Amino acid sequence: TARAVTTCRMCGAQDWQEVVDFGPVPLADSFLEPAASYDDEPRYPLAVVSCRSCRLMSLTHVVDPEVLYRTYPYTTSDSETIKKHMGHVVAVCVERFGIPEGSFVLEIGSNTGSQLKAFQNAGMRTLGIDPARNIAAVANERGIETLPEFFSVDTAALVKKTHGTPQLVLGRHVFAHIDDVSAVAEGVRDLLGPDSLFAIEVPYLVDMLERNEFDTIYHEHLSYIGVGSLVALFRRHGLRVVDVERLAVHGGSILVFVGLDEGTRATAPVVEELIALEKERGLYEDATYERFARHVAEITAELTSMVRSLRAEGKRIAGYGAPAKGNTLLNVCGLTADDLEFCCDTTEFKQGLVLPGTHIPVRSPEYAKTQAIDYYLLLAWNYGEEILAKEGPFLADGGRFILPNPRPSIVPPGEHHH
Ligand SMILES: Cc1cn([C@H]2C[C@H](O)[C@@H](COP(=O)(O)OP(=O)(O)O)O2)c(=O)[nH]c1=O
Ligand SMILES: [Zn+2]
Repeated sequence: TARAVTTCRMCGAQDWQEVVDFGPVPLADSFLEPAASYDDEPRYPLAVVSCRSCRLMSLTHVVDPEVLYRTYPYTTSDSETIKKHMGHVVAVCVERFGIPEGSFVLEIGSNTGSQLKAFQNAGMRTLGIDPARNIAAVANERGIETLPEFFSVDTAALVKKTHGTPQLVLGRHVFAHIDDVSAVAEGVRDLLGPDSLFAIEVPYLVDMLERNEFDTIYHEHLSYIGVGSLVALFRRHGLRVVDVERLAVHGGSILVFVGLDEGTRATAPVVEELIALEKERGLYEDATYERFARHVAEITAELTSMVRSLRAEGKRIAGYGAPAKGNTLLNVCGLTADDLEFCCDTTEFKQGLVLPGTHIPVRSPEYAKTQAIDYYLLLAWNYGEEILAKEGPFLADGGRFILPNPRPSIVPPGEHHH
């Protein structure tokens, strides 16, 4: 079972507004083998609360990290989207702060090591940290040195002793996936030199709220982060937020840069601008999160209505992709195998399995091309541009997509958008 949240991860306060509660829900990355019975399927409470002090949005509970990340499965290769995105992260980091060739770059949650490989091609020394022993060994086999550890003050000391001081410490997602964020911040304080940088990429709370991206809520994502809440945290551990760039990836993200409070790196104007923006858009006002909760109910309702309306007309519907967020969407909407006859997915592990809760079967794309599907529910909507670029034939035949946000809509639209 999962441990309930008491004090706030970032600022330490305990003043929680209730925003939305989806009740007990199965884990989004727990894909099941097909069976007659699913009675013993575990379910955990999924609900979010907003810290009135610093306005971090957090899940009400925390599912054991030994269950989640110690045996993660993860695709070798990746989207052309990701490959280019990884190369952009390198460019931003290296060029914006003039990191010389031969510099040392440490990555937390380094995974198979594709991101580190990009830094090596840019002429850098690297080292990975990832507690998934199965995946750490893969990266290690490929020639990308990776310590099978959790990041902490202790691991930071080990890195410094064996590999020296890093110019750049990188953490993607790992930041919104870790509960003890103080421990990470503390380990970073010890490890950074006077001019070193800590960079983290997470989904941006502003983007989430304005686009009603409620499906991005699942148990792996403990935190939903704005800049204000990070400043609040890093204040308490002798660190200063120095720069931020907004990114389109993952439905709207921010790449945040952090240095030592008394270090070389000057704070850019963008940091305070994004804090001024967060105030202006109502992140510190209860109304905004009641409005968000209302939008969820409206979208949930009309999206189920839309699906069942089409199925009543005899139109066949399926899912495109089987990402974690799809499993939130489908469970919250209460859709079954009677509603979506399958979900196509490129990941080989997932093919032949069944979705958590809904128990909708996952199939390969080559099977999907045999079927005469009328509508595809675009569960992997954050990869919309890549997917629509290659699905010309489907579109030409009269096929359509159902996009779930910012409001439910049908692609293609009835008229050309100028
Ligand atoms: C881009 C793309 C993704 N997918 C699927 C494969 C993965 O299971 C899933 C990717 O989502 P996932 O890796 O779960 O999270 P994120 O959306 O943050 O990457 O989408 C396809 O099936 N076809 C595609 O063309
Ligand atoms: Zn807080």
